[PDB]
Parts: sequence; C-alpha cells; structure tokens
Amino acid sequence: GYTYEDYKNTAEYLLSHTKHRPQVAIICGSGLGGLTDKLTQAQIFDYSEIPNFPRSTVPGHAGRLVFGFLNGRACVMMQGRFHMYEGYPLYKVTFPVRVFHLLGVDTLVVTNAAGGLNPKFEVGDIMLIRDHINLPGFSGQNPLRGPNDERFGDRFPAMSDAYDRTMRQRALSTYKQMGEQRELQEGTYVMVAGPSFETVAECRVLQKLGADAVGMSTVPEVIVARHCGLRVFGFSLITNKVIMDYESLEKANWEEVLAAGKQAAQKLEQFVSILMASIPLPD
Amino acid sequence: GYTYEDYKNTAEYLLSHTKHRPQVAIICGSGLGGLTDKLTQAQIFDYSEIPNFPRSTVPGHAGRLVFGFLNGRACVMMQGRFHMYEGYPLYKVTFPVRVFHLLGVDTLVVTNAAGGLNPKFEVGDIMLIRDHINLPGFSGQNPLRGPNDERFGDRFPAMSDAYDRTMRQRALSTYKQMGEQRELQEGTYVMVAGPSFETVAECRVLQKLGADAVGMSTVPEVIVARHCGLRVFGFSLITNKVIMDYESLEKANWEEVLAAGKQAAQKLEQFVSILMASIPLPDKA
Amino acid sequence: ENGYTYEDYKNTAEYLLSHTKHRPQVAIICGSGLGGLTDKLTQAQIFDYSEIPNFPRSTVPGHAGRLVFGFLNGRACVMMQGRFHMYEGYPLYKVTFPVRVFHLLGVDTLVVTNAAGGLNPKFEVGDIMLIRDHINLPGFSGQNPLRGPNDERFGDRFPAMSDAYDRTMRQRALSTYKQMGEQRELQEGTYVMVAGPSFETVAECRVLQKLGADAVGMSTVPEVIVARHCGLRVFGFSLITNKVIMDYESLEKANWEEVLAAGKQAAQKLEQFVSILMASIPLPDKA
Ligand SMILES: Nc1nc2c(CN3C[C@H](CO)[C@@H](O)C3)c[nH]c2c(=O)[nH]1
Ligand SMILES: Nc1nc2c(CN3C[C@H](CO)[C@@H](O)C3)c[nH]c2c(=O)[nH]1
Ligand SMILES: Nc1nc2c(CN3C[C@H](CO)[C@@H](O)C3)c[nH]c2c(=O)[nH]1
Repeated sequence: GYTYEDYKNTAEYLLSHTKHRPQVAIICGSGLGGLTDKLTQAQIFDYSEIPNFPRSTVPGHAGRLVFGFLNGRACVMMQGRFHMYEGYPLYKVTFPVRVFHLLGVDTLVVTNAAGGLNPKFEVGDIMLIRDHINLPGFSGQNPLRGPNDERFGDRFPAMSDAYDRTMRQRALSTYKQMGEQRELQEGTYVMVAGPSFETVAECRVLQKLGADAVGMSTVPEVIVARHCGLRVFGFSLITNKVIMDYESLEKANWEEVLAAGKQAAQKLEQFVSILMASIPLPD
Repeated sequence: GYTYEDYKNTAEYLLSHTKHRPQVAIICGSGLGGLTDKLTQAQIFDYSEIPNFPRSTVPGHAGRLVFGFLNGRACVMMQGRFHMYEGYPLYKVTFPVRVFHLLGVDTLVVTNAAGGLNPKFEVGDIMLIRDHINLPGFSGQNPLRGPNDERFGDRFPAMSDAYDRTMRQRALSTYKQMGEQRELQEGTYVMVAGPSFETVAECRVLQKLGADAVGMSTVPEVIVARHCGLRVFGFSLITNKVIMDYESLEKANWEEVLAAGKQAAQKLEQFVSILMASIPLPDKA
Repeated sequence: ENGYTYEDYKNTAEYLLSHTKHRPQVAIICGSGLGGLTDKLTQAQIFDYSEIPNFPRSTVPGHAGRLVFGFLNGRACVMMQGRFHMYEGYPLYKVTFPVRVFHLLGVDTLVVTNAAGGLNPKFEVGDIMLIRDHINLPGFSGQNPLRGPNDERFGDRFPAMSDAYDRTMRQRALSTYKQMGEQRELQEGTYVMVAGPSFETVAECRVLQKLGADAVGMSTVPEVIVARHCGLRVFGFSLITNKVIMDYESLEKANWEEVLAAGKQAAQKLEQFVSILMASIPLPDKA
C-alpha cells in the first residue's frame, strides 16, 4: 500500500502549491458537489494532478479538490469521493483523510446520499449521522488492517464516540429554533459495499439491525479520521426510500439519487454554512 | 479480470461449434446434474475445452455444458457450477452468465441444493426463490465490483425485482393444480461463502435475518444475469435441515446432500418441465 | 489459494520434532494478556517464532511471540505464547498455520483462549466464559481459512462446525469447577468474531447482541475451523476484559491497555482454571 512518505509527499505537494491552510475538510457525496459553490477565494486541483490521488469514476463526483473559505472558515473540499465498488482498496478510498491530517486539518465533515430505511424519513430529508454500522469492517474490510503507524494513531482506536456530540446538539438546536420546513432527522448509517442496490429481504435485514439509512461510502473515511484524531461530523441526504415490499414496481436508481441532490442543493448549502459556525477554532 | 473480448471469444467458440441456439440457460447445482438427462439432441462440451471456462472441482459437479431441447424449448445447461469457496474470484464464478447473454439466451434458471432454515421445510421440498440475502456482497464480494461496462449493463443495477414475479405466479398456480403431496415452498435464500457448514448460533443468525434456506452459490450469478437484463428464475432443493440445537448428534454432510438430489430426481424432472412451460417466448422468432 | 503446501507444514513439524524431545498431546493458544499461562509449564523449552520455519510473527502488545513445550499439570503441552490476527495483515492461512503443524506433531486437542468484550449484560470483567459456540462473521463473506483447494490429508471439503466445541470437556470442566466452592460461576456462551482492529460502535454492539453473541473478539474462530477440519478436539474460553459500550451517554471507551490489565488481574483464576481443564482432557487410546 502507501508508505508514510507517500502521504507526506502528497501533503507537501499541496502545501507547496497553495497558500490555503485548511482547518476543516469536507467530503461531498453523490450529487452534493454543489457544496463547493459558496467557497470564496477558491483554488481548484483536479485529482489527476495530485500525486497518489485516486480518480472519481462515478457520475455526480467531479474529481476535484477545492480550497477556499466557507462562511469565512478555511476549508478543503473533496468534490467527489471514492468507493470500494469502483475497485479501490480501502487504503485508497481513505488516502485523502490522512493527507488532510498532514495539511493541518482538525475536523472532517463527511456527506453522502443514502437510501432511507426508517419509514419516517422522506426524500429530501437530511439525516444527521449519530452512529454507523460497518458491515464490511466486520468481515475484514477495515482501512486500518495491516501494520499500524503510531505517527497516525493507535493500534486499537475506539469508535463509540466517532460522531462529535457537541456539533450534533448545536445542529439539532439550531433547526428547532427554525421550526420551518421538515425537521432535522438523526440516525444510524449502515455501509454496504454495493454497487447493486438492495433486495427487499436485504432492506429488512438492515432495518432489523437498527440502521436508519444505507449507503456505500463514508464509514471508512470516519474510521481513518478518528484514528488520526480528527473531530468528525456526518450527514446523509435521503435521496430515495429503499424498496420494502414485493408489490412495488418502483426500483432504486442513480438518476433519482442525483435528481434529489439537485433539488436539495440550496437547503444543503444553508445547512453546511450553519455547520461551519459550530466548529470551534483550533487552540 | 476478463475483457469484453474474452466473453466474445468464448461465445463465438460455442456459436461456431454447435448449431444449437438456446433461449434458456439452466445452472445445475449439487446433486442436480441429472436435470440434463431429459435433453433431446444433446451436444456436450467439457468445460476444459471451452476457452476461459473455469473448472468444477466439487463432488456432484460434472463440469459439462450441454446444449439441447428440454420439453421442446432450446436450452443450454451447466452440469456443475463454480463456488467462491473453491478459490475462484466472483468474476470467474459468474463468467458463463455473460457468455449466455451473448449466445442469445434471455432467461437464466438457477438451481441449487440448500440447507433448510425454515422448520416447515422437509428434505426433498423444492423452494422457489422469491428473494435473496447477499451476505458476501455486503462486505465487498459482489461480481460487479470494479469498472462497469455499459455493453453489459448499468453501474448501479436494482435487485429488488431479481426473481421474475410472473414465472413464480405461474409455477405456483400450475403446481397447486397438480395436487402433489408436499406443497411447493417459496422463500428467501441466503448466501454464505462456506465451505464449512453452519454452527447452531449461525443457523439462528440466518433465521433471525429472515432467510428460509442457506447455501454457498447462486446469488452472484443472479446479480450478473440481472445486470445484463436476463429474466431470472431460481429454486432450491432442500437437502438437509440445518442443525438447530446443541443436543443433536446429527451433522450437515455433503454425502447426505447428494443423496437427497438422487431421491428427488423424478420430482425435479417434473418440476423443471412445467417451469419450461412458464417461460415466455421471445417476441419474434 | 492457501499459500502453504503440505510440505511447508511438514517441514515446520519435522524441524520442531528434531529440535525438542517434547512430544505434546495438547496445544494451547494464549490470547491477549494471557501469556502468563505458560508460567506453570515444567521442563519448558522455548522457541521464538522468528526461529521456526514458516511461522508468522506476533506484532501485538501482550503477545510474546514464543512457542513453549513443557508439562502442564503433568500433561505434555505446547503453548503459543501469543497468536496472530487478521487485522495485523495476515491472511487466514497464515493466522492458522500453527494449527496444522500441531496436528503433524501428534497433538489431538486444541485449547483456544482469548480476551473478549462482554456483550451479555450479566458478564462482569474478570469472568471466564466457556465458549459453547461461535458466530463467524468474516466466514460468511468469504474469509474462511479453508477457502481454496482442499487437501484430504488434512480433512474434508465440507466440514461441519455444529459440534466444534467438545461437549464432554465442557460438561466435565463445569462439574469439577462447581465442586471447588468458587464464588463466581463459570460463564458459558457464544463468541462472535469481528475482524477489527477498531472497537465497536454502540450500534454495532447492538447488532452483535441481537445476533445472540455473548462476547466479541478478533481471533480464535479461524483456528477452531482449521482444528476441526483436521480432527482435533477443541475447547475454548474467553476472559471477559471489558463490557462493550452500549449507550450514547457513557464516556467510557474500550481500550487495549485496560484489556491487558484485566488479564493481569485474572492470572491466578486463569491458572487454576486451566488446571481443572487439563484434568478434563482424554488421553489418547494408545500410548
Ligand atoms: N446501498 C445504497 N446506497 C444508496 C445511495 C448512496 N450512493 C448513491 C450512488 C448510487 O446512486 C452510490 O455511490 C450509493 C443512495 N441510495 C442508496 C440506496 O438505496 N442503497
Ligand atoms: N451453507 C450451506 N450450504 C448448503 C448446501 C448447498 N451446497 C451443497 C454443497 C456441500 O454439500 C456446497 O456447495 C453447499 C446444502 N446444504 C447446505 C447447508 O446446510 N449449508
Ligand atoms: N472486538 C473486540 N475485541 C475485544 C477484545 C479481544 N482482543 C483484545 C485486543 C485489543 O485489545 C484485540 O486483539 C481484540 C477484548 N475486548 C474487545 C472488544 O471490546 N471488542
């Protein structure tokens, strides 16, 4: 895989090529690339020009790294991400997270599109990620598998406090004081590898396990971020309701997923701006 | 693993070495190879003579591809299949499915032996597969992993309609007018990788997940078939009741599995006959 | 698919047999913080894993990385002082390599031990849970040490695991233990393997509870599958080293230092238990 020097080489490339010094990294998921629009003094790198960066092969993933200020805050944004289903091993999927750490980032915001498993969710809802279920992790697909480098973190990091409690309370609070539009949802995200969508029986499995939303990303990035000590916040856009009975003739499809992101673009933009305000400055 | 041209080469080899032109492909699982017996005008290929075909290493898997007519319908049958527990990557396990598509097949019938998890099933029951749970797929073992080729299908295919609803309706109706003793069962098949058989605690996990029958195949072939637009029908022969308590001195074993297929041969042969009568003809000949 | 040939296992076995006069009947694999179980071996002869042909290396704290032959309560034993885990980067054929070596040495009984997180709310830190059964989550998805061509010199293509943990040993150990006036009962339950190396989320803890697991760890199962495949009698137990976090209010977190400390606290109870255990292992039919 990647040596420590590989991560350092990439971080040094970025640090040499930009004056931006980000505090927060944001990973934009399927159809959420629009979150880069409000960056000021934006500087763009195509992933292809960044040493060791994988390529985004999925539609709705632009494949660019954008530095700028978001609500005055120094950010770096992955406009597009990587997925196991593309053929990438998790050490590639998660590579940018350790680079961000080496750039000086102290907070990772992870975003995604997700299928709703909890019947109370509607398409267009934002679900705050309170926790996850790492199904690939259980079987061996964990980005920390292999020799541990103490320069990044511990051999056996805990994940029970992965999603930052303070930011979650603040976000929930702020959306109470609105009382406008749908309320902010909260729940458990389960990662499945994909790329095919779930059967009805699989939908019922994931529900029985206690997941509220399902997708094919995010969890590995969180694990790596927590290993290197980043504060983590996550949310899903619920882009479709997972099919849960044999009567329906509806089927999950990627077109509908991207369409739901386009529709929620302004709402997501607002949410992320309020989010930045809840991140404390470094010491 | 395989290039688009690899699939092409194999399909052209077959198209150039037989005049048979199948509409239906049938994959015969453990102890089910006898389903080939009623083929008329049979032409046999050993897998070893077919470019790019993997080899069947499991007992009760003959490793032959047979072309012929089954109750008057033009079929190609896998007498034996491949399993990930043999060492094969899923792109090898499922290779033939994409070949079948290129041969002009529009329907895939997948068969297997399976261990009964639903206590209402008896050894010798046929269970129609209404749905599946893909446990390896959750963790990354899906035959679609990697770059997608649009010449086969979509990057993100849906699976919630994988097992053709109309065929299942017709098979159930037709079978319940034939007044046979044991009813035709219907349920959810769960794939596990194996090759070791389940513990009691594992059996209870699978039951809790909602599975009726468990085996170690089939699901990857269905995913690949649905990706390329094939109509899919599946059934399991329940060959053993999975062990469910710590008192029992009985154990799952492969010999009992094959024996159950032997005993069920006449019931299978008849089922497969009314199955063929439930497969739509193509719009144009 | 397995990276080792039959001859690789043979070579390692012959090397050991030609470098010690010890001829073990019982192999014992010592888990995290349980390496002290070797302290009571008499006539102990130690090999570093690094000097044994084909042996993997233990890279985890609390795993010494030594193979120790000797007598335990009068019985000929070989003990792995430290083991290997999938999370270290090893394929399962490497993790489980020693088990087939033990079979070639003449061992007929494998005792597997580990530290484990408690999922059953009745367990307390320091409890010994006898393993009645396991749930092999990596196995379901393809990570099984038997994957690939099968060598009938070791065992069957499709071995059963429903009787993996020897009932008779478990009945004898429980009975003997009960008659010795110990205040805290031996526990008994199902161990679930997850790959790690990160510890469980609360949601994951709840999944594992709902699946019927009593304790969770990151080892053991592969070794048992290989042991049963080649016909070894198997006994297993876990030291419950921590209660897995199961609510969002707690500020406590699983951590490896506390895991190792729990093994230190339990050294004496574990020593005494492994003695009752050795007395519960049948002798071979012939000497
Ligand atoms: N597993 C899964 N993932 C998603 C997603 C998340 N991603 C959306 C994209 C395919 O549209 C993949 O990267 C998965 C949205 N809806 C679903 C769903 O119903 N199921
Ligand atoms: N997992 C599992 N599979 C089967 C099967 C199906 N296959 C039968 C064959 C071994 O007998 C393997 O390819 C699995 C029958 N019974 C069982 C069972 O109890 N369990
Ligand atoms: N998964 C898991 N394993 C353990 C273990 C067992 N091992 C202890 C060591 C990390 O301390 C790893 O090899 C796993 C103890 N407690 C726990 C737990 O809470 N969870």
